Amino acid sequence: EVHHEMASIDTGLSYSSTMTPARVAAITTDMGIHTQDFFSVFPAEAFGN
Amino acid sequence: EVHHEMASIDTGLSYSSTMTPARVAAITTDMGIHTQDFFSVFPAEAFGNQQVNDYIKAKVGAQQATCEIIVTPVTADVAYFQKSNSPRGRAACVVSCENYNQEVAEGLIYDHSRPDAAYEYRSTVNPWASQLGSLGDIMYNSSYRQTAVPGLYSPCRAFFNKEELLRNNRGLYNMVNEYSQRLGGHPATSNTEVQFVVIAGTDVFLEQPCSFLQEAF
Amino acid sequence: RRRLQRRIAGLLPPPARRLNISRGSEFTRDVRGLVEEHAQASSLSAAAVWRAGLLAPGEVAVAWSGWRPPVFGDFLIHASSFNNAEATGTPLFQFKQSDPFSGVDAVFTPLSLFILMNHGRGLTRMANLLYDSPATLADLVPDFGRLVADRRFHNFITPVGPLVENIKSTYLNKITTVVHGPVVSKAIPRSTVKVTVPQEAFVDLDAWLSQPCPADARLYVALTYEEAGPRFTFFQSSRGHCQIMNILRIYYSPSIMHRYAVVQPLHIEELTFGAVACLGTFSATDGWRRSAFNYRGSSLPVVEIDSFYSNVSDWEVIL
Amino acid sequence: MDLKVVVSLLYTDEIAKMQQRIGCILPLASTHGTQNVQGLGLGQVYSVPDYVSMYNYLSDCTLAVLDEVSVDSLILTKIVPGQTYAIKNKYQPFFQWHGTGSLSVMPPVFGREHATVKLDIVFPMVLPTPIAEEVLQKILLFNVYSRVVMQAPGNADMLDVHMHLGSVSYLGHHYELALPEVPGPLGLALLDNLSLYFCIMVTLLPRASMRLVRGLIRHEHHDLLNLFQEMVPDEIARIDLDDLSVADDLSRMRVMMTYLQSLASLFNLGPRLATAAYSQETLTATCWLR
Amino acid sequence: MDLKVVVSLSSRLYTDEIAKMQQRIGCILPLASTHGTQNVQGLGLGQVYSLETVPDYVSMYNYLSDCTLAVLDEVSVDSLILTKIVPGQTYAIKNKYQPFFQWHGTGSLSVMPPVFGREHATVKLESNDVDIVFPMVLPTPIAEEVLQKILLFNVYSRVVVHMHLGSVSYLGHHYELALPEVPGPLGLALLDNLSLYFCIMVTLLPRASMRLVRGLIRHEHHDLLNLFQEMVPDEIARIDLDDLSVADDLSRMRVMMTYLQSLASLFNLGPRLATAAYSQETLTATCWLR
Amino acid sequence: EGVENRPFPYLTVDADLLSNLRQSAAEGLFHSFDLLVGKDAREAGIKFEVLLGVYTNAIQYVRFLETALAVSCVNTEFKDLSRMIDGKIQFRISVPTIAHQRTFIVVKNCHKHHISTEMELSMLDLEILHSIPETPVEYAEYVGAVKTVASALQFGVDALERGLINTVLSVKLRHAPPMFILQTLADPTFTERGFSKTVKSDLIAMFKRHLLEHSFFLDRAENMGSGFSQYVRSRLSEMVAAVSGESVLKGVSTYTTAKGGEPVGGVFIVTDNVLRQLLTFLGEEADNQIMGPSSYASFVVRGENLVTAVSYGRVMRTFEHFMARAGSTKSDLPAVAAGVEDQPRVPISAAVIKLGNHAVAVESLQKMYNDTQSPY
Amino acid sequence: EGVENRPFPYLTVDADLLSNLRQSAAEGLFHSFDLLVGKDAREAGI
Amino acid sequence: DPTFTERGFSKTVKSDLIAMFKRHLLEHSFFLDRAENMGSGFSQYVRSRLSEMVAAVSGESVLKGVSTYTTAKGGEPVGGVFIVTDNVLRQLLTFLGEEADNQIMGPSSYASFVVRGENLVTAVSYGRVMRTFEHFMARIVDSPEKAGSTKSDLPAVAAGVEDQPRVPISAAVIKLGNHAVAVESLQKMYNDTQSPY
Repeated sequence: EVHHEMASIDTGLSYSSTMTPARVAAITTDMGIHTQDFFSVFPAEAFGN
Repeated sequence: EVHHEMASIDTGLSYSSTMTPARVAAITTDMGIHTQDFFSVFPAEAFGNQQVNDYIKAKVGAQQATCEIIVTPVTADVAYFQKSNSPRGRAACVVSCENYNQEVAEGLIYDHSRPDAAYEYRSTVNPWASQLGSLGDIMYNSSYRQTAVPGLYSPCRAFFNKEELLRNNRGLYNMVNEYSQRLGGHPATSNTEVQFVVIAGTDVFLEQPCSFLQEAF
Repeated sequence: RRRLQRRIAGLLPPPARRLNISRGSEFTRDVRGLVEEHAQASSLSAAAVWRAGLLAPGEVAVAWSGWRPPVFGDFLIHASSFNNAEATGTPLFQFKQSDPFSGVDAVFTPLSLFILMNHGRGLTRMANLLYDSPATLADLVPDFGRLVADRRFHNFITPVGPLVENIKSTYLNKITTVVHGPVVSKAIPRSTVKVTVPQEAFVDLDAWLSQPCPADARLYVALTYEEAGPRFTFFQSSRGHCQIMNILRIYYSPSIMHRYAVVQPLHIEELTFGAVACLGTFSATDGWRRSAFNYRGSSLPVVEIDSFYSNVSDWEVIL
Repeated sequence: MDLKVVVSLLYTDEIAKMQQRIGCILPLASTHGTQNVQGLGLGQVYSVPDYVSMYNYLSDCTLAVLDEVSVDSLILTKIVPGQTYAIKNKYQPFFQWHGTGSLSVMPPVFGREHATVKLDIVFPMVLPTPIAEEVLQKILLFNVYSRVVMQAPGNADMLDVHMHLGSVSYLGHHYELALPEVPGPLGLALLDNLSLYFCIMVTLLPRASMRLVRGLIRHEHHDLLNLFQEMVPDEIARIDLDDLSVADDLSRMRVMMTYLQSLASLFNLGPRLATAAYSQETLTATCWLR
Repeated sequence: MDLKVVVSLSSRLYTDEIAKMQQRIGCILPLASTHGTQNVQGLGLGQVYSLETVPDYVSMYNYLSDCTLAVLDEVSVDSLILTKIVPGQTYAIKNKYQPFFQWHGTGSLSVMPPVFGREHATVKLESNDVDIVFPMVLPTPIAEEVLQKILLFNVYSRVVVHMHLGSVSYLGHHYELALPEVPGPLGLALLDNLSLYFCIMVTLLPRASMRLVRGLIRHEHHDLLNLFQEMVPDEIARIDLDDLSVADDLSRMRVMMTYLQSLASLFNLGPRLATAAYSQETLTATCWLR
Repeated sequence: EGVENRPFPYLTVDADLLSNLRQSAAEGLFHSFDLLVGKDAREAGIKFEVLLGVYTNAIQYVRFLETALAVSCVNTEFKDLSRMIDGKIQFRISVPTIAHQRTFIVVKNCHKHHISTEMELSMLDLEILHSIPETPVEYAEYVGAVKTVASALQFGVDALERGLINTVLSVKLRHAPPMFILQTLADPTFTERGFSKTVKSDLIAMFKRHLLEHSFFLDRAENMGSGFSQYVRSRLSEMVAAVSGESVLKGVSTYTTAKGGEPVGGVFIVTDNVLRQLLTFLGEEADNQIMGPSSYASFVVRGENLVTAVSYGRVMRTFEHFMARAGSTKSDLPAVAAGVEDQPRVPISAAVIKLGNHAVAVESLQKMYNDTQSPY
Repeated sequence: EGVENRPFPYLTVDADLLSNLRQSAAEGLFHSFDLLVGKDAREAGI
Repeated sequence: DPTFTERGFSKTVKSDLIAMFKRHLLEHSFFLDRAENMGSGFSQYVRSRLSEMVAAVSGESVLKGVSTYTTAKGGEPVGGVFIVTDNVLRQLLTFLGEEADNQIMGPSSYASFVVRGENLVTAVSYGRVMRTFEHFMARIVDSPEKAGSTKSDLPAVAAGVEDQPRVPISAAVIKLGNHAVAVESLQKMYNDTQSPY
């Protein structure tokens, strides 16, 4: 098992680093219809008969 | 761990070293009167009834210098207590009986057909602590002290026990250097609340001329 | 056949048992060669690794010694099921989850394992300060109440021994615990580690009795079943396991008839009054120095079993 | 120290069959350098099958993982309680292992043909402790329940003892079993004598317990618990005999104590092997002797 | 590692004790501490087993398990060298026990308080005015036989046959052992814990096996059954009236197998020695502390 | 709230870091900050905690010949005490006859003594001892670890040396009968009969006489007015004459008075306060230096001995003197001193008093014992 | 307590400080003191 | 006196030391008035009790290696100093026969221990100043392996007190065996100020 330590310390008081989103590539979930069921979220609750 | 061995060997024939007591720093014993209870010596033995037994046991208070009691009649003259003697009313000397035998030692120390070693005219002073079945042996001799707690330091035990009476009656040089080199006369403790007896050797440091001479002051 | 002489020369020399030193201030090379035990962690250079000798087979030797290399079991737990202000030297307990393919285990330190017992009915102040919600711990066991109710909680938890290193991750915390061996930290200044158990949970069994002293007095854990919620006590003793079961029965003699009086044993499984397990041995002389444990607000009394040697066993039932 | 053991003896399918199990363990005969075929695992004891002799033989000799198989040798290292090893779950009854679970070695109750290599070599089963004790109980009650329905059909039913005995359960793992449905009476089956020990001790337990309580209660009070737990047994087992020939009673007591201790040393599974960190992707686990 | 403990004698030694002790070389001896040098007090079991008439075997077992163990090899005047036993180390243990117990191959040794008389394993050291007794070491089956014979004598004290209980039998020779009358409240506490375990057994004992064993004695006869003399016991008559059900039988066995491990581990009193490779020509074996 | 203000030397960096600050530090963009306005806008006063030096005791080695207890015991460095199971000394004493022969062959045996303490070391300062440093912080750690290990080693041999003095004091106290027996038994007026019964009774009477009259002399040294100095000298002198000096090593010159050729002939071991009292009752002492041996003597096993030692033991002390065998005193004298001679005679600081013709040295050990928290 | 256990160049003087020491520290004559037995008697790490 | 304080301060030695405290209060206190009715042997009694007061002081200063304050005529170190009232001083001087000296040497001006420059740096930055910073540098970053002993570091425990000019100081000196204590009564200082000595 090797080991290595690094010690960062911020020498600028304000934000010194930003991040935009540049371009989309793929919308990896389809904006579709498949709703969840509460029979799997709350399987404990049930009806009378 | 650092180990080290050394082997000494005595070169002079006779004794080459003496210990002398010099000063008394503190009489540590708190010398008063506090007799120990026999009910911690014999917690098992009791009378017939239970409630009168518990009545007496509550009346005397049966629940730091330990005294003991030798029963004596009132006809002992104070002249026996004036000179420093043996407390059992008989001059328990170790050498006016012969060495390295058992007949004449028991004869001088227990038989009363021979008179007392000190006085010319009386066998003993009290007959309740000098007989072979007296009160003193039935209290403090080891032969009748069975089912008794070891670790109590009854002080009167050293004035009576047969093993010391044979141990002292060896050769006198042998007696004195076995008195020095082995501190085991079954003695008291050093600094505890009540006096216990010691078990491990070369840890506490105590000697007694009481088991050497069988006298008292 | 002369090469066999060089082989037996490379194989002969044992560790130095005796050494006739002469003086102390001289500091001879031979006594240094006696006392120099090789290290385990060094800087990364091939000459530095060669002097550290970590490439030697099994045990360390510069190109057996009564010393054992420790093993390091690795665990994964959710970040809320553990507090990063836990001490380094604290014993841990794995609860086996019920999923067949798990990956992420469920480990309870005794501070956290306390709030699996109190909720449902000082030390409890700190246990509620560190792990604030019991609901973040009441779900790692799925069915706690049924499992207490049939008294098969002890055979589901196997002790894993003390903790060493906690890389404080964000979501899935990775901890390393010593299941077996000399408990020593993996730090670049290799600092000593002392196993801590909180004082109110830990009753001595030596001075509870109030000449034979061995060197290895063991440390026992004990889960007990109470009708007022089960308890985790710890035990220090210098006795054999044969003695530990009898003296623990005599120690738990009030609690057994307490549970008998309050709850009659209607079924056949309630009769198990908990179990014990040897957590391992340590030094019987320098044992159990007290210490203090601060969180940001408070301070519980805590014992420190120093230089502990972890060795888990199974569960032997108290009855 | 030196840990290797080179044993002397195969062909290509034997090479493949032994190569299938290069992470499993088996016992030896001695901790020497070279050995023969006969000194290998479970060969001279398992070929009438009987469990208690094989557990005694497994606790008798040491154990060894094997490393490599050549054409005429098997390179294998014996295990010592000093340092740790790396073994594999490469047994055809696949019991999935888990982290910090203690591993056991029981003699093979799952049939000869599963855990074997036909040249002979018989490998012992490796499987964790709660599965071990539960499969011990569920094979023992299967034995006595099979003997009862072979004796009396009206006492139990066959499907009545397969809805609750053909399956073991541990952390959701609902395995099945290869239970011997045709044991055959008068012994002659595996685990035939362990049930025959269990029944004798469960028969002599009333004569033991009543005699012990009546002998302990006269010593008046060391403890209250011997009479405190007089209410928790039924009064049917209380008023049984209180009188027998003390020669016969003493002989029955001595036999029940001996069989009880042997059975209790067997219910402890034997050589307990402790894991540290199991990896199912590699099918390997750190392990050391305990 | 260096494990040498030298014990200094406080006085000299006569030549007869020298000749006696040099015969007693290689035996297992107990120690008070684990330090460098010790005195003659604290060695041996003679401090707790004094020169008396009433023994106490279980407190001797406690003194054996609590303290450490050593072996005596080099003995001379004023000094005798001992070698400690610590877990993690291996040793050679010679067989110098005058009740000559033939050791099984690769079994397991067990230390033992001296059951064969105080005078058998004792050196009288009148020079330091103390006594050293030597604790017996003998194999584990004979160990359990002696221990259960001791407890059965302790429980059949109040009943009466004596020679068939207080005398062990071996393949080598049958021996007699010294029997007290009361072992005090610690022996009564061992009987207390034994009866505790036993009464909870006969609460939770299964009833399928009794229904087996009734028809099994009425069907079959064995050495495992002829102790009943072909007679059913009365609780077999007043217990097997009930029906046979699988679920409560499994729930009974699931606690029975838990309890029997504790009942075995309660008989683990006295340190155990799992040795290996005993040779019948050297009278020694490679042993280590379990 | 987690930040001090001491007047540091502030580096004047010209960044534009002043801009957009107070709206930011109002929201707590930083996690630790303390706004200082007004009279708090000052370089604060310098405050410090003064560390007035660290200190320790240099543990001096109390060498076994550096104390005057070794005048009671001559010694030989024997490099192989592990293989000596037994040592005996034969004494042939010839008793002359007197007109109105006897030989006492007495045997004396040696007895060994083992002593052992236990120093202790952590596994940290062995692994950092074997490793090599490269940065000076690691070098400063390394020199501290080797100082700890050297301290433990020097502590170990020093504790062993103090144990040697303890064993010497114990073996001298073991062969030490009390004062009130050897005050009389050394007086030969009671060994003149031959120890029959009645003279033994008078001896045990005289024991009781001396116990309540002559024990605790130093407590009777305060109530005797100005007659204390002669009383102390008269008691210690007859204690000196109470011990047998008939020893076969008395012929050799072990320790001298460092101012003449006077033998010292005795050693007194007292406590602290007894020493402070005795050096005031006995006035001015004689001297403050005692010539004694600088090293132990040496006795190795040469080959004419070694052949017997490997064959069947029975190794002699002086095989050369045996193989040369009349005899006189001065001819047999150098064979007795088996290496005690020609030592370079380094002085020893110890107090010496004078009782007639014996210049007895007297020393206290409390300066040794009470640095170990063990009772004297 | 207020005791710092960091290593130091401990200046060595010849006065025997330890006249009745362990009884004094078990009685607590000092304001604040640290008894270090065995393994902790080393110089602690920097 | 270590002979009572050797055992370890249990109950049964403190209950003895309380009685020893009371016995020393009942008898040995107020010792100047036991000397006036002593008659003839008063000088021996007072010279005993003063030496008894001296030797029962554990005077192990760590600065005892500093050769400061020796007597003028002989050259012995003055170990210890007495302070009395002036009414008892003349009775002490007549009871102790005569002084052996009328002056003792000693330091003339106070030794100057100032904040040096590296000390000033660590003073500003962390606020923690040691005594001899250059000595710490010599013992750490120059020769750390040099095992410093009593003859090696005795300048370092004496921060300039040893080289400063030794002027006489008028003070009465008595002699108690080997130790030489100097008595002084500063009652003249207070009685001109109307404050209680």
